[PDB]
Amino acid sequence: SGFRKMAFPSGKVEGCMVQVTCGTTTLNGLWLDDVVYCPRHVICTSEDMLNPNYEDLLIRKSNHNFLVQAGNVQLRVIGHSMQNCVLKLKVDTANPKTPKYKFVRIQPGQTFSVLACYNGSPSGVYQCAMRPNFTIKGSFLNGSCGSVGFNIDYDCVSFCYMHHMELPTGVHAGTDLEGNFYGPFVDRQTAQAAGTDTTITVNVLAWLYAAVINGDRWFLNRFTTTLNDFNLVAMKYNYEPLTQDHVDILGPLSAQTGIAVLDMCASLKELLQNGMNGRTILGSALLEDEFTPFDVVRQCSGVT
Amino acid sequence: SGFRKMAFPSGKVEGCMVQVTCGTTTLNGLWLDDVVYCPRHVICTSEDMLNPNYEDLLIRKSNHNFLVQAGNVQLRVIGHSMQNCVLKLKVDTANPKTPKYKFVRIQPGQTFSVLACYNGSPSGVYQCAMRPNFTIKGSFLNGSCGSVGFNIDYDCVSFCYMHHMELPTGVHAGTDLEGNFYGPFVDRQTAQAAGTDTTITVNVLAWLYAAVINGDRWFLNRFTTTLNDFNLVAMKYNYEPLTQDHVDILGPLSAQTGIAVLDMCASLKELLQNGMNGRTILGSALLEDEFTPFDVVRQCSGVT
Ligand SMILES: *[C@]1(O)C(=O)N(Cc2ncon2)c2ccc(Br)cc21
Ligand SMILES: *[C@]1(O)C(=O)N(Cc2ncon2)c2ccc(Br)cc21
Repeated sequence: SGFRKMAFPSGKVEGCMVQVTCGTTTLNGLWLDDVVYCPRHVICTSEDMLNPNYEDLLIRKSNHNFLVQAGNVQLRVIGHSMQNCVLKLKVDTANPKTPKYKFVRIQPGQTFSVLACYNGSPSGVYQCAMRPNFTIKGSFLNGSCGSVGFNIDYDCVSFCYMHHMELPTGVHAGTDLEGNFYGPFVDRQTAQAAGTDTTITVNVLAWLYAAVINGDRWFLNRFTTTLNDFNLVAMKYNYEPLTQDHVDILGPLSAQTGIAVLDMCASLKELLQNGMNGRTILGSALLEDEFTPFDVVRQCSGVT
Repeated sequence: SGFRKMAFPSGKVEGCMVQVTCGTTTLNGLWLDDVVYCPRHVICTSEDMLNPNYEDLLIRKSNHNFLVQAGNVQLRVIGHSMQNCVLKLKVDTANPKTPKYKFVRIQPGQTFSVLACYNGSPSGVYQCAMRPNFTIKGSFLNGSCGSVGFNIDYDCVSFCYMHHMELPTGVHAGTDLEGNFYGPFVDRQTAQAAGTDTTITVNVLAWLYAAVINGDRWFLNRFTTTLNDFNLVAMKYNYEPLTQDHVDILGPLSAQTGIAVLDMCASLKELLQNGMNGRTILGSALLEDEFTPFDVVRQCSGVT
């Protein structure tokens, strides 16, 4: 009973957070085995950020210029390399708390937990989604760069995001753990604008299924629709178009509730056209799109 | 930049979760030092829950009837006692991962993180508030009892809640770590109704301050009000009355934004009277009341 925006338990990731300092810049790092991963802009001053040439700035750096502190103890840096927008600092000690892990590059619409950190110390955990415009709406302050996003499958942590930037609109941008940015963003203090932040239709549908499972059923209408008809409305309301791949992943939710996917589409279509009329679904006055169909299944089934 | 419903990092609490089984009933336990705390109804069958006499049911139980498993290893129970609605199982091994901790009984309106668990294993973390009617709107399924709620001050975990019950309306009820229920609820499968779930006014104001700090300023009106005038409106809209104690705790937010507390009250008064008019504040189409003034300060200042 009940439905919450829930993050993964963060312990496995807390045990990987370190502080990385290069000169006067301090950021967060992720220590997995004998490597510390961190944003490459840890080498920049505020002035360098306006127009950095990272390869050039890296020529002036040796292993001993990167200070890595795990808890209150210093790790010895024995190698360093730049991979896309991340630096990989080889340390002489494997992290004893390294969980089983993978690096995954997620698709727009996918959710993940963020462990917001400052000075290598965790401050909080929250749930995000990779927006269709490849930004995330996080909660980050100065020194948050290097905080990571992740999903957990039983005992394996799949790291999918590292925080690198804040757009002038207050939305956030970053990379996967191979240092490749999501979307067209660059790690530079230059004004970068985001594209249309459309609604993640398959996630809204999943959340409407979660609402039906938890008793909120007022919005269920007497209609059905087709994928093409639904998508004309989705396009008009800046919703992502729904594909048969999205219908497929909603199959278990359709099976549990007995509500055909296209019937839920028609109910969503009416909600877009009529609005909520001052009503709420799962305590929300708007349609929530940061629960994937897997998140709803996980939460509604009690996966640990 | 950005503002999120954020939970505390849960690692310190994950290291305390154990599974407790008594006969055929399995629930979660909290292992701190050499004691495991769990709901006393771990001794009940489904039939016992309809009308339990816990002292009587406890006469038939010895130390060896409580099976406590930490990870995949069995702890030896060397004592047991009932304190209000919790059982305390003395084990022969102190939890090596016991964080610094306290047991605190929170007041209505206070928020905390819940680490939802099943079979002693964490499934997710989310942020809750103790409602003014002493229920919480959690996300709990079968076997979730024994999951705890907590706050963290630097390195000290203040445990404030243990999950014991689900009301027939799907809202939740439980105790502090001394086993005393919040509100009038009893650990019995009998229909129990909740009182009026009013809005936590001081939390809404704190969240309006967070909105102003993050750039959402459309709702700021040209009015002021008094505590008495504001409270007439608060009472009409099922909002908690605002006291000078609440104005006091909003002082730092008032100072950071230059918006007097009573001016924010007048802006809230107009929002109650006019509604949102299809607009959102911090991505919400309703007024959020599960951020305390301390949560807003913590999040907006980056406390770790
Ligand atoms: C990154 O180094 C960092 O910590 N921040 C601060 C921030 N505030 C909000 O989101 N991030 C940051 C901002 C901009 C850049 Br180009 C890098 C960083
Ligand atoms: C408690 O033992 C438990 O795990 N549950 C299940 C539950 N589902 C949703 O919230 N809790 C429970 C329900 C009712 C009682 Br009286 C005790 C428990």
